[PDB]
Amino acid sequence: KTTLFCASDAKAYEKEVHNVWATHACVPTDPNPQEMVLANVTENFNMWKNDMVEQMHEDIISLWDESLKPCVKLTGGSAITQACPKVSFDPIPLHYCAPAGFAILKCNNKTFNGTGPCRNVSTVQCTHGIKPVVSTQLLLNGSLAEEEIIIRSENLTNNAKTIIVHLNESVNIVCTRPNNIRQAHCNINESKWNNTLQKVGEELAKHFPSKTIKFEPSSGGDLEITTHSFNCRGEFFYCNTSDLFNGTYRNGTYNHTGRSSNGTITLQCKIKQIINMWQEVGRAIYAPPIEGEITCNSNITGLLLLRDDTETFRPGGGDMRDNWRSELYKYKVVE
Ligand SMILES: CNCc1ccc2c(c1)N(C(=O)OCCC(F)(F)F)[C@H](CNC(=N)N)[C@H]2NC(=O)C(=O)Nc1ccc(Cl)c(F)c1
Ligand SMILES: *[C@@H]1O[C@H](CO)[C@@H](O)[C@H](O)[C@H]1NC(C)=O
Ligand SMILES: *[C@@H]1O[C@H](CO)[C@@H](O)[C@H](O)[C@H]1NC(C)=O
Ligand SMILES: *[C@@H]1O[C@H](CO)[C@@H](O)[C@H](O)[C@H]1NC(C)=O
Ligand SMILES: *[C@@H]1O[C@H](CO)[C@@H](O)[C@H](O)[C@H]1NC(C)=O
Ligand SMILES: *[C@@H]1O[C@H](CO)[C@@H](O)[C@H](O)[C@H]1NC(C)=O
Ligand SMILES: *[C@@H]1O[C@H](CO)[C@@H](O)[C@H](O)[C@H]1NC(C)=O
Repeated sequence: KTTLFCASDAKAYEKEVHNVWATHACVPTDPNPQEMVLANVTENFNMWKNDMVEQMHEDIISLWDESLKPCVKLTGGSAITQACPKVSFDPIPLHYCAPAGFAILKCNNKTFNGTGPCRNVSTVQCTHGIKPVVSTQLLLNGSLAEEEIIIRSENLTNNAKTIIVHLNESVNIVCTRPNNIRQAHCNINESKWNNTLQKVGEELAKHFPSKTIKFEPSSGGDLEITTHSFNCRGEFFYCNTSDLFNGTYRNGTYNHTGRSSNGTITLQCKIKQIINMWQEVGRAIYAPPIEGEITCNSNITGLLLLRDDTETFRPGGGDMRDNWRSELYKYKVVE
């Protein structure tokens, strides 16, 4: 309804680029913030149409211009060339704050699906701290749902609408290029992955009850969405998830069809230099990988899925606003 401002712990001394950008762009966070509670109020919310998501999207686009300059950017006819130094890159949390005369309502119902009426409501200055993590397929380093796994969708009956699975328990994923030098891999403990898809399958069955629930790899598209793609320490990782989204939830029980060894699923990754951009329709070209070990230890906190008797779910992504939705779903700007 209005233009929000960002607050952060950034550090004028960190040369990490999120810190630099936030020192320029954000104000410091208020050390004790005021919440109010209002359980009588009940208001309505719609995570799929939230101006906060657009404002954040704009900020993160700007932060990626400042911070991860491509050596070459092609959009339309034009190629744009500029210096592309290697940088220190580690996302920091950002708070979105309502300006004077404006407030942010937070939905306190622990099981709110992002849509409709919410009974217990609060007013706040600012959202919680949201790390702006760019990825497809898996949502990384988010905040977990406090009670059950939540299924969010603009319209579950419309198979073209992205599904966000909000996990109540995180799944560790460790991705590393060790010190071919594009080659990398991710490890996930099969026990957890196995549990969580059983539990996701149970919820998905609640919404599609007759059907058997299967998980299968991404059918097609650009490599950024057919693999789990993300940025680790500046480098763009593309990680095959054929062994991850590979399973059947038949009859109260999940079977994992993907292959594992020593109870560990291992994803083969490549570090790439030609990137299909998430900011606009275009290509960006970056320099070859920095040397040594590149490792990111992350928590999977959510999934992005697309639906195709049987209902069958494949990993999705591509529109980074959904990532911001998955964190901003409980907030609305008012007055
Ligand atoms: C929701 N499913 C549909 C879908 C599928 C795929 C994509 C979209 C949408 N896009 C979209 O919505 O753009 C927003 C609006 C705009 F600008 F495009 F208008 C993208 C269009 N960009 C393009 N074709 N070059 C495309 N996504 C990526 O390329 C993408 O994520 N790359 C990527 C790079 C680096 C990392 Cl680390 C990463 F994690 C990811
Ligand atoms: C979310 O809950 C609302 C009711 O509050 C319901 O109308 C809608 O179908 C639900 N959506 C999903 C994806 O569960
Ligand atoms: C998480 O949610 C699932 C399904 O919604 C449920 O089975 C489980 O008990 C919940 N709590 C956890 C895993 O702590
Ligand atoms: C969402 O699903 C379908 C789209 O195929 C259509 O009925 C309408 O857009 C929505 N329906 C419901 C029940 O919300
Ligand atoms: C992932 O690996 C499988 C087999 O290892 C392969 O068939 C599939 O095409 C790969 N997917 C991508 C997007 O590279
Ligand atoms: C599941 O994994 C096995 C081996 O890891 C592979 O042969 C199979 O194609 C995968 N399933 C799908 C649907 O791709
Ligand atoms: C997730 O957070 C951890 C701890 O801050 C960090 O080491 C890791 O690299 C993050 N992952 C991504 C993809 O940003």
